Amino acid sequence: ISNIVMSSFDEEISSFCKENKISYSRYADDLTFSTNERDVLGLAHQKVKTTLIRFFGTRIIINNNKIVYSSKAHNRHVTGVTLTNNNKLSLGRERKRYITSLVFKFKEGKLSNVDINHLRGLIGFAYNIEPAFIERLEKKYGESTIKSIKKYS
DNA sequence: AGCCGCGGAACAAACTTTTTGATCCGCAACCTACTGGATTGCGGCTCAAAAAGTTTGTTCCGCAACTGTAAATGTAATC
Repeated sequence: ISNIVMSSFDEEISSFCKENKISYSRYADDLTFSTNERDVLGLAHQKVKTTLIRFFGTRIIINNNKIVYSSKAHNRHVTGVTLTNNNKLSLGRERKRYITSLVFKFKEGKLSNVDINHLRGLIGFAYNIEPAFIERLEKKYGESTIKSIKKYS
């Protein structure tokens, strides 16, 4: 129902974004606008504000507190996924090192069974965002290391 | 989505602390010796009167967490 209530808004905003070389996406309420041209996002913000108050009405409004700008100069994220300056999709250095530290500690056998499920979930999740990271772990630590958590007993 | 008591506020009559515009009264001046008229004039001191400065009793304004039959759910992450 949350999707059906916002269907014409999405179509019109996509049509507007197509003409200005702007990419559109939306997860429930996480509307992210991205572009390659410089100083065009103001027009996109004005358009989304004026179309959110015309079809769907004055019912919902733009949170004028969390409107955030970003570029390659600073950190850029789209729903948990970190976009690198080299045009790559990764989790982020902190998580990237946390997972590898945990999988390394697995080999030394100094980890309790509580966090074994933590590593199971984290390795399983590092297949839906970055399909590569586990391959890099295999390249560094080995297949024998990875194929012990995914089928842990 | 509704609106509890609490405490500032926006107003508005009363007190209350000075700004102003005369009036006065020593008080040295004349004038000549000295109360010189039958005089003025001049600067501190005081007077309510009233345009300014608080002080205090009343009236609305706003806002929070959750509501009456009602989910413990192996791991990670999204709105």
